[PDB]
Amino acid sequence: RLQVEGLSGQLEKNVRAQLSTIESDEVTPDRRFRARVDDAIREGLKALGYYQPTIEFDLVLIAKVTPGVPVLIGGTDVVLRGGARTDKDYLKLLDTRPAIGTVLNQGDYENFKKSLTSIALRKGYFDSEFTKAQLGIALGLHKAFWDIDYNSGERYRFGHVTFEGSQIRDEYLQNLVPFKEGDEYESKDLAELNRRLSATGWFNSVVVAPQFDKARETKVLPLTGVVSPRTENTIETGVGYSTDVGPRVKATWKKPWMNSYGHSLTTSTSISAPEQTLDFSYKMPLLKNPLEQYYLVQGGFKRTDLNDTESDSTTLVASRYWDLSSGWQRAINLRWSLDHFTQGEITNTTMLFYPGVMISRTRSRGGLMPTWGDSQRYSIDYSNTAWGSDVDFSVFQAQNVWIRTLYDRHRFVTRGTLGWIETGDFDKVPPDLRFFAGGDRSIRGYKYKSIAPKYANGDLKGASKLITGSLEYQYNVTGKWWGAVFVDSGEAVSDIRRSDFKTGTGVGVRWESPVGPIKLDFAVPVADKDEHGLQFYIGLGPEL
Ligand SMILES: CCCCCCCCCCCCCC(=O)OC[C@H](COP(=O)([O-])OCC[N+](C)(C)C)OC(=O)CCCCCCCCCCCCC
Ligand SMILES: CCCCCCCCCCCCCC(=O)OC[C@H](COP(=O)([O-])OCC[N+](C)(C)C)OC(=O)CCCCCCCCCCCCC
Ligand SMILES: [Cl-]
Ligand SMILES: [Cl-]
Ligand SMILES: [Cl-]
Repeated sequence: RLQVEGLSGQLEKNVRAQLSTIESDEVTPDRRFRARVDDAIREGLKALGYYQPTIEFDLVLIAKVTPGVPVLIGGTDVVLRGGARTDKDYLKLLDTRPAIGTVLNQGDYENFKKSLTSIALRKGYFDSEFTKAQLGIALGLHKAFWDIDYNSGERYRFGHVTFEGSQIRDEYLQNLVPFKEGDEYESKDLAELNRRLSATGWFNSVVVAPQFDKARETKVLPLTGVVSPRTENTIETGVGYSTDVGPRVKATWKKPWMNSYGHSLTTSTSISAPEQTLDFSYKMPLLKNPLEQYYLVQGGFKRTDLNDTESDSTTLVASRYWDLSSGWQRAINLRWSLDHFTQGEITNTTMLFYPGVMISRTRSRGGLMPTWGDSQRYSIDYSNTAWGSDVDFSVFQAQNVWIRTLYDRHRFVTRGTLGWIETGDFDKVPPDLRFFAGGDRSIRGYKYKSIAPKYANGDLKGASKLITGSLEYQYNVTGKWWGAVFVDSGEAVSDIRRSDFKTGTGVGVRWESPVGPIKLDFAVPVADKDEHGLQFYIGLGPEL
């Protein structure tokens, strides 16, 4: 074992980090090893300014180190040529230089050099060169002097972008170029072009390559965006199980490009004992803004046989979307639907036609089980008999998911859902538009959609208002395995002045499996004389 002495602050920290690279307690020499320790100490001290120390050993081994005289900064001379002499980023860097008199750190010199080189790369100074770069160390004066003469040249500007291998018409790609021809080069614009192209889903691969062979004389940099068409068909499946609903299967078939206009088609189905759906979604990007703006035409079929609800539904939807890179989506919707249903003893055929608006956003960082993220969705729908709809109503909805991680190991998932349907003919409203609570992602511990007001005969009727929330805490026990504890609470009522909150609580497991996060929850109803017994759930739940 070895020990130091004679170092006060950071000096005793850097030396300790330098010594913990060679093995201490070991069968080793006593005049060849203490020569290895000596070289290390002097190197850690040299980096912090002390060039002329003194070290000496006794016996466990101890080493009396003395810092000695430090070399100070005598001059940080730097001259800049080209656009750098007047460039704000280069000017800003010149202040980072260490003041005269301060103790020398060799890291500051080489890092200043890295920064000169880094800014040139970022801002397109592709003719940048050091004409001089030297650090003079004068031990006689105990002074160090920079001497850098750096010539950046002039900024390169963007040329034309030529695309290769695209199955999509070129005009769509040109309208995704975030810069104008002639704009001053900026590295993040290339990154943004790559991002935008990839985000369309049109391509298997995207590589934007600058053509330096040409831009040497003109200082105008043409780009070549070579792409490969996306796989024409993709099929994802998914399976889940819950004690109340039973097994559940989802499958989606994506055709991320249907033609050279960049249209895409998604066919989806969700199958369980009580509910079955089949949906189609056809997307048509607008030429002016192919990524941010598009039309959606959706058509769907649904069948429900659940509790006191029997229903079959058909719907068509036309939507106009405005998406932002910030994550916000904004849409105007126009929905038509036909619903044949029986709720309790009430049977009806209802045709609806109504517009609506939707605002949403989803953010995520950390992968499939994100460490941080959130999702928000707010919508308003308005049906009116004046334009052919069978029922007058207004539906307001809001939902939130918030995910945050503390100290790498403590993950908090918070959810909240609000729903309000205002109408004077509730009996004609299809069950799908009414509110029921209970079940996973509603109130765990209660049966799927079992919570709602009832007809006089005891049959479920559905609610005109919905309020639910959940607090969940997860702890990363080991590796990819987490323990979870949660409480869910909410109500589905038709008179908000008359509360009837139901609360469920439970514990669970989470596993970051190769195919994504797998959850397992056990849950019971809390303080309910009418409801007892454990519900459990297993699946690939998304959280957000
Ligand atoms: C709820 C959904 C409602 C359906 C909405 C559909 C709306 C469709 C309107 C637009 C049609 C496409 C316009 C178009 O561009 O047409 C031509 C296009 C080919 O053009 P191209 O220049 O690539 O030539 C080929 C490439 N080459 C020249 C290099 C060889 O052909 C195609 O897109 C043919 C494929 C289009 C099929 C769409 C199927 C929709 C129905 C799904 C089922 C829903 C049931 C409820
Ligand atoms: C590659 C795509 C894979 C899709 C998924 C594969 C099939 C998964 C079946 C899972 C069934 C287990 C759950 C179950 O028990 O569910 C029962 C359900 C209806 O049973 P039920 O009416 O006798 O009584 C229903 C009412 N009660 C039970 C209260 C009396 O079963 C059904 O709906 C069966 C629906 C079968 C659909 C056949 C495939 C069409 C896919 C087209 C679109 C694909 C786009 C990607
Ligand atoms: Cl268009
Ligand atoms: Cl809608
Ligand atoms: Cl009814």
